[PDB]
Amino acid sequence: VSSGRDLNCVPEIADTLGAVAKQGFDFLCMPVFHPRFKREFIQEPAKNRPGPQTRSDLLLSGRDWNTLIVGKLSPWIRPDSKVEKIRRNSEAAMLQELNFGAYLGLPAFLLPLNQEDNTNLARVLTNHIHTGHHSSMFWMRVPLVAPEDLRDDIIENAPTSGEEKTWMWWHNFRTLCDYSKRIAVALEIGADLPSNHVIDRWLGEPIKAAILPTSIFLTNKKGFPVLSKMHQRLIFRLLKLEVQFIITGTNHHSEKEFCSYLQYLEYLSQNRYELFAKGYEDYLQSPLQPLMDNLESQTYEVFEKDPIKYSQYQQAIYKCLLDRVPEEEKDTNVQVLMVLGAGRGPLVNASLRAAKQADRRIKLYAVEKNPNAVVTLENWQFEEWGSQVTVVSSDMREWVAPEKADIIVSELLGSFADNELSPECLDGAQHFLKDDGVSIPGEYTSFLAPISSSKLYNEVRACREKDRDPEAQFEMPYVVRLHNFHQLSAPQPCFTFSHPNRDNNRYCTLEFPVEVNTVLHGFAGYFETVLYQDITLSIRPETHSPGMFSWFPILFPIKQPITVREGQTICVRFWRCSNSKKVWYEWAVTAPVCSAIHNPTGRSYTIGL
Amino acid sequence: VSSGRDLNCVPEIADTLGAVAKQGFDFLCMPVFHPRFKREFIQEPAKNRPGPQTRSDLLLSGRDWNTLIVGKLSPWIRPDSKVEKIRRNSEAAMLQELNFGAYLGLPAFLLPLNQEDNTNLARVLTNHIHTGHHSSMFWMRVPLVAPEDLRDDIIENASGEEKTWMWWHNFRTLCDYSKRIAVALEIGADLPSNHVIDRWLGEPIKAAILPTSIFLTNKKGFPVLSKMHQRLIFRLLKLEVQFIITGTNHHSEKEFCSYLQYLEYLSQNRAYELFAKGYEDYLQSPLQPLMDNLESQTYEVFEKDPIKYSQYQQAIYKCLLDRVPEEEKDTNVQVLMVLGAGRGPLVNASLRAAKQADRRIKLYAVEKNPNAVVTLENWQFEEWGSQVTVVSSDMREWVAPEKADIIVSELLGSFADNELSPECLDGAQHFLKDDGVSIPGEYTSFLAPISSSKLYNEVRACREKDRDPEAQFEMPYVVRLHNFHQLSAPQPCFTFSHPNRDDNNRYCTLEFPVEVNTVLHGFAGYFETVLYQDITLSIRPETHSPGMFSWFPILFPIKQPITVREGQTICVRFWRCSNSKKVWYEWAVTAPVCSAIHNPTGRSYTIGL
Amino acid sequence: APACMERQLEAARYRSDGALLLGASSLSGRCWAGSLWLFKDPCAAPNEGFCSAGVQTEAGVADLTWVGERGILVASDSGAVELWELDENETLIVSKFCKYEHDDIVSTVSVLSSGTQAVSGSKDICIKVWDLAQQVVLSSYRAHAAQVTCVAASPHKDSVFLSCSEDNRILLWDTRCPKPASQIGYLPTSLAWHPQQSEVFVFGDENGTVSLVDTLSSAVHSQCVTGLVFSPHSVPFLASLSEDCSLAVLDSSLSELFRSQAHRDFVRDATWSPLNHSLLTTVGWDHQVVHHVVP
Amino acid sequence: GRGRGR
Amino acid sequence: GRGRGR
Amino acid sequence: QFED
Ligand SMILES: Nc1ncnc2c1ncn2[C@@H]1O[C@H](CO)[C@@H](O)[C@H]1O
Ligand SMILES: Nc1ncnc2c1ncn2[C@@H]1O[C@H](CO)[C@@H](O)[C@H]1O
Repeated sequence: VSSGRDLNCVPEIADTLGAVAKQGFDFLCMPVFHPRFKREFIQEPAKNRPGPQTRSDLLLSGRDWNTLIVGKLSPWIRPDSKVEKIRRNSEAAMLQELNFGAYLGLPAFLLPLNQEDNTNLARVLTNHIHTGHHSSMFWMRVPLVAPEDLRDDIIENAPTSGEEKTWMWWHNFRTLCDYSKRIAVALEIGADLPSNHVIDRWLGEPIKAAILPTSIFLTNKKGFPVLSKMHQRLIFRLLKLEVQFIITGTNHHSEKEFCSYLQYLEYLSQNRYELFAKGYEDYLQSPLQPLMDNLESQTYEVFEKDPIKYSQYQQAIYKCLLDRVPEEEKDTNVQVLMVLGAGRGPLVNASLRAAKQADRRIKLYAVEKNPNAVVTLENWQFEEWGSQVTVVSSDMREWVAPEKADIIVSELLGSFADNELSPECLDGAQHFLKDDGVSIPGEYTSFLAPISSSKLYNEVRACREKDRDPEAQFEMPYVVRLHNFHQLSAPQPCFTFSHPNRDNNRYCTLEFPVEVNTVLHGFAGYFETVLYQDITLSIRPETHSPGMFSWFPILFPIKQPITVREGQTICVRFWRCSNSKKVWYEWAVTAPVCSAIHNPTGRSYTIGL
Repeated sequence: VSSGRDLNCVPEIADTLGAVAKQGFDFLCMPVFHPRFKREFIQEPAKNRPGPQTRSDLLLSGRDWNTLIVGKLSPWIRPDSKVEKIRRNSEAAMLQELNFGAYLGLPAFLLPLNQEDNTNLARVLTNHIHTGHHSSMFWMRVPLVAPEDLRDDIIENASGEEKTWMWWHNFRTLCDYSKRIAVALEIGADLPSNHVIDRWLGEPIKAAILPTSIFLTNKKGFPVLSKMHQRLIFRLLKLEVQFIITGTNHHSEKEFCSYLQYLEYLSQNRAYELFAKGYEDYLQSPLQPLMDNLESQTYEVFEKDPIKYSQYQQAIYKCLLDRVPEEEKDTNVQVLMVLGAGRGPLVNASLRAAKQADRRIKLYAVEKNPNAVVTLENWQFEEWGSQVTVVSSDMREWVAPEKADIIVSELLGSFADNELSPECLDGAQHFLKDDGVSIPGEYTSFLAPISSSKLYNEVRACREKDRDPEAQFEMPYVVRLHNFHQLSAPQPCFTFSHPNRDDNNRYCTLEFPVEVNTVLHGFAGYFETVLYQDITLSIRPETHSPGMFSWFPILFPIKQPITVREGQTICVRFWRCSNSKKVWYEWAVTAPVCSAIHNPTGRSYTIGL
Repeated sequence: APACMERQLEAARYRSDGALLLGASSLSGRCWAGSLWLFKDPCAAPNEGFCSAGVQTEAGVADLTWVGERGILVASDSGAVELWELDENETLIVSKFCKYEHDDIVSTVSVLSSGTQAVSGSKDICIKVWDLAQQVVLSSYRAHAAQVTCVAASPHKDSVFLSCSEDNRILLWDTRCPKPASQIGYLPTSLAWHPQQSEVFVFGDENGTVSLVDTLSSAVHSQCVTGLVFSPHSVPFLASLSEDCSLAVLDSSLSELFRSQAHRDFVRDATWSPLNHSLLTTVGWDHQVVHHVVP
Repeated sequence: GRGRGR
Repeated sequence: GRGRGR
Repeated sequence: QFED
């Protein structure tokens, strides 16, 4: 928990930071100008008001301003007023306050999204962002529930898009500002929470802070501030995203102090694969291409630091060896195992100790095309394996085998199960398989699910490079640990390959019933694989193999987000296309609105054969 | 001192790395393949030599490989051999060794430049760099003196100093000035002249190779170095290179820790350098205070220079003494106008000067920055009082209530007029009395031709998308140039004197007599300024004000480097151009060969009026 | 005596007894060490069980010679010139000196005619003359411009020797001269003095051509000539080794008489038998010690 | 890189 | 940013 | 202190 205090009254700034820092807060949301000091910019005599317009910058150090202060826009500044004088004064004053915050070098600046029309506010912010050089972030302070729905029913003649109102405020604002990286959410959490699907759309948004009023805190038997079960659930979900918490309001438990409001959150944090994926969340990577590019030693180390996958291959080889040599033929039947793409040698060791624990005899081949991994394989053979394992430095497709294989074992599976040309590699590695031979993995399927993520969309845009098509980045899959995203529907299977196959071009149409309002930003690709009969490896998030972190999901972006409504199904079509030299994917959304076909002819992403 | 050990015999790799670390070396240069294990790639039966080709990856940890080992190419690999079979085998083996080093993730790799023709080596290196993804650096091992000039005169029947630099220059030009190709310099017994050492110091030298044979022996027996060698070690220690010790221990009575201990001893015996540290060869963009409002941190960086403001205070002191005699001391009030008052260090300098001069002044602090006006007006409310009048206006458009005896400004840049001091002080001289003084009284800019291959690579690396692909060569860069070579003495370009009582457009032709063969890479610009009579501020590298780090030099690049030889004269033309809206510079080299005119019409760089 | 010797057998020498000396080094795998092996039954080589003597060296074995009958002078990859000595029972190989005085891999060693002085060429471009009795370098010479490929001591004059290098020089050295070297005007790769003619030597270059020089040419091989050995006959035959894995025995006019392709890797050292003067033992990097009967 | 990504 | 540069 |  990193927390701040939102004060709207700072008599002296140094004393106020002292009192805020004693209580344990890490920053301070404060007004840079006086919140009641309304200023005139067009009309005399109040336009020519003398003296300083605010307090000096010399009251805190530069590091204090750049680390400790989050500035607030003054409440009277309504750039979307219906009075033109008020509107122009508010444009001028908001520019003045934004420029002063840029001058102070504040890290963040709070602006309120408290009404439906915020277009002039969006324009003044867009023009500030594009003028000069400054690096302050902009936290739109948007409520979870609109303020005219949190009102009491105490008006006799005015009795009280209901839960999806303020999200559309935020969506309109961020769309006008063109999905800026420097505009994020500061979310206000009232006493009434919306449904679970509304809270999920918010959790796929750039939430950098969460405002918690002291009024939503209940009271325990000893008098301390606590939270309801739904509020605690929301705090836990927001603690997953590593947002910061802003305490607003006054002390509604006057016997204790704001240390109590802060200590409840500091307590509730400590009462909260995930360790491996720290620092890789929402960090896009290029999918590996082991067939075209020679992997580094460290890539293989990350491959081999996963024991669950290699235990699963060893168990599958164990079971296949049992179901191929009866125990009466145990001591005289030698099984030809061929490890295809042997790597630095973890599948060969798995085969060896699998035949050891199965009490069967195997003659093993380690085919590898990487000459530098062949160096390691040959050192392994010289020092450990000996004559049991024959190391071949060839490509399994044009290798000429001295004999046929009972079992072929490979790990040519990517995050989408076929984006590393496992079908093409096991097609050429099939003529040296016996007519009753087994392949491990014998089956693999890929799954797709539609997602929403503003952060992933901005990362994909930030992947734009020169000397390239300006939208090529949207036609590439990305291996990414999906963190700040919202999944719109359950995954459905896309492509299936089975080995041995006694055409790898594929076409799939998938309709996803989207039971909620959303905005589509891309598709997430997972996979399942059947190595042997009951032995499976899955990164699919409902049947995920526990602790098995060899694969992150794939993300296929779309060039333009597609707004989806309640009950509107999403139709996506994928193609697995190929020629003699290249293999690629193409995808297109065809419902509720069509998109372009992404990656035609593999112009942005091919897997090289 | 970070230092390494260069071994060509590593029997066991872990034991040798341990012993090397015991002696105190930070890295170890070693052959990844056996140096004598020549390999055949074309002819059978030796093409099909069995077994591992080299050592296993697994003999050291990953972090050991990426941080501790600098690879070496095998000595038999001659890609530029005159025998076609030898050079094809050497191309294939060089590719194999480079790919194994990329696979091992080595931080660096030593390749030898020991002959004049190295074109096929350059092609194989350039093809490795553009194939795959890998981040190893390539240290080209080149001597100070060619080995055919170091040989003894003991053969009965059998360009001098600039030979191996031309080897390196041809190599790096063929490889297109890659960021990944640097120099490892061999310092032999015989040492070249001072100007050969200056081009070498201008190069990307990442390591220096000191054989143990060049070490002298003292009366206690330990290794030492000559005075010329000690001077070279000091000049290289300025660059923070790593020293590689090669050869065997010629002082067998002592350990091999002694050669390292002497370098540590020289290391421990070698304000502006402390400020500029971490900014060496880092290209900023020059500030534009007139067109951009600055930040609190920028002004704070300005005000951490006590020398410049002490100089302004001394100039105002002397001017106040001159303009008011002692008998007219208490009745004559001198109107000073501080133009561009900032956050107020010039106003404080003027007040302290008028106290020290013991004269009475009425001061005006003009500042167009609305955010620094806040600081100025808090200063005025608290400290200054009614003596200082803060004006929130441009000095050009501000209507004064009286004339000024002195106008004081700090509007100077690294090139003395790139921040529009002439145009600002031109519009600010109509409210100056006919005997009024301007501080600074006049300022001149000085230019010198420089060679710096790292700076040329930095300017190339500044290629930004969505603009002209070569518009980074038409911008001045504020740069603390460190790794450069100044080809000739600075000469004055443009002079501006204030007040101008008689056009700020200027044209200069500068002829620089070079006495050395070099390769011109740009022009470094300095300035001098006379504030008042004998009070000057200078950033010229000879007349530099001591400990005054307000201004770094400015750098004008040229698009393609211009090779120069001895006795030639570099003739360059500089224009200061302007219109009603903008001011810019244009430059072109006219001798020895012409370059294009850089920045025509300010297409890549203007200063906004 | 190590349990196993390394794959890359580098040198083989027949002493006047008829015993064979093998020098091997592992040029691949985990440890790049070397080993020496005395086989007094030469037909049992390279089986490590049937060896008279053996020893493990600290680094590789680039070259070796006999210093008389019980001396083994080794060029090591560590810059060392080292002297191993057999014991009285010829059962152990024992080191006398190991001097690390070259700055890089000592690539060749030859013993001068007196038998008390040696020469050593290295990859550091320096050629050293050693006094084997006092275990010192008499004289270092930096006269080449590139690494020294071969040095060949004269069988007749003790001071005179030859050297070739990668700077395409063949220097002839008289150690007693004030300027000792003089140039004998493709890179030379190997040298051999004629056993009888005092002013005649053959040299092989990197293109496979063996030439005869008076202080003649023949495209014997396809790749570089690694070594050139002369037979002990009254009219010597010349054994030519090469990196094309081939052995060729030539007559006095460089006309080819014998050719062996028994090796599956580089052929490193040949040596004629002192007992059976038609026997020629060649070693290679394929761990193969092949004995040939030359017509 | 982790997760079969560079 | 130091030396009159951003 | 921290109990609902
Ligand atoms: N066609 C192929 N033949 C052999 N090894 C392969 C082939 N394709 C991929 N590999 C290897 O498979 C592993 C992961 O796909 C890596 O070791 C890679 O080098
Ligand atoms: N025309 C101008 N009027 C007033 N202040 C200026 C003007 N141009 C530059 N300055 C100020 O001068 C200082 C140094 O250039 C900065 O405070 C900058 O804002």
